[PDB]
Amino acid sequence: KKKITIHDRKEFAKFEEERARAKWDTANNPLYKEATSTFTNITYRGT
Amino acid sequence: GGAHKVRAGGPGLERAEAGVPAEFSIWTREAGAGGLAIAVEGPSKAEISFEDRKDGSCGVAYVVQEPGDYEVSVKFNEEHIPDSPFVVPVASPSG
Amino acid sequence: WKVGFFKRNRPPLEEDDEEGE
Repeated sequence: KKKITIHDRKEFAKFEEERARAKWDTANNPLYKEATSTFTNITYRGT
Repeated sequence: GGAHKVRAGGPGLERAEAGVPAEFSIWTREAGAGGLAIAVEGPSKAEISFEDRKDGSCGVAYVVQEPGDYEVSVKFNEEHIPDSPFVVPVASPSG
Repeated sequence: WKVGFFKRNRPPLEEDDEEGE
C-alpha cells in the first residue's frame, strides 16, 4: 500500500494522449455533477 | 485504501454562503494507498482549488453563485464514505 | 486501488464487457 495507487497516476497522463482531443459536458446539465480526481500529493508539495 | 480511516469535516461541508469560497478538509493519505475521487454536485458553477496549510493538511475549497441548497458528494478510491452523500446547503450572505 | 482502479475512472464510460468476474 504505497505505490499501487501511484502506478495509476501515469496511466491517466497517457490515457489522455491515447484518445487525445478532450471531452466535457455542461450547459444542458443544470446540476453541476462534476468531480475531482486528485492524485496523492498534487504538483504543489505538502509533506 | 481505508474509506473508513477517511478524515472528513469543515465549516463548508455543513453549509456555506452564496458567492463565498466554501472550504473543507478530507485527509486519507495515511489510511493507505488509493486515488481520490469525489462528485461535486451543485445547481451553479464551482471552481475547485487546493490550498496548502501550516500543518501540511489538505483543505480544498470552491465558490458557488446559486443561493439555496446545494450538495457535494464524497467518495474515496471511488467508495462512498459512510453517511453519503454529504448534504451541504448554502446559507445567505453572513448578515 | 481496490474496486476503485477499474471503476475508479470517474469518466462514466464502459463499452467493453465489464470484467469483474
